[PDB]
Amino acid sequence: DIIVDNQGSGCMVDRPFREAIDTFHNGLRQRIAKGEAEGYGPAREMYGLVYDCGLEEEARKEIKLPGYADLHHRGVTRFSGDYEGSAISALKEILETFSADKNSMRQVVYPKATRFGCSGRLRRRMDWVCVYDKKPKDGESFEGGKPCNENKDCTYYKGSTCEWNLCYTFFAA
Ligand SMILES: [Mn+2]
Repeated sequence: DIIVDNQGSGCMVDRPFREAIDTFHNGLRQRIAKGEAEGYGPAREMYGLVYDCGLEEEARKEIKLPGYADLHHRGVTRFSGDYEGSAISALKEILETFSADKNSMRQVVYPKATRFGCSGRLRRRMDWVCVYDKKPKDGESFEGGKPCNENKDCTYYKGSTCEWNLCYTFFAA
């Protein structure tokens, strides 16, 4: 499992933060695909989230002007936290707390989301938002299919490569 990156330098957030949030996201999703994340239910077809610098740039607009991402029909998650130590360990913790927010986790874990980007700002407090390309609906079921081993096991989107039992597409347009 490693970060899969799409496009350029709307990626302003430093590697270790970016990789911490990405590994948290795709780490969970991978366990849920394998049906082995406690509390999340039966194995299923899961797309990995491609880290998208464009979507990180939208996340940054979203912090600057709340409501922005919804205008573009995006999923959004938010996580914050006061802290005092290293900004990097604070974030590690904030995510753990964030993982106990059942509403937020619905977006994090949505099998038909295929890309995301997050941005954060320091005020000592940190605020992060993530933008996702597909937002689940309330009551929408997440179960279905099976965890990919070969590319053919990916049904949701057309041009998908299976890797680490996660399906990846770069064209879910
Ligand atoms: Mn392969």
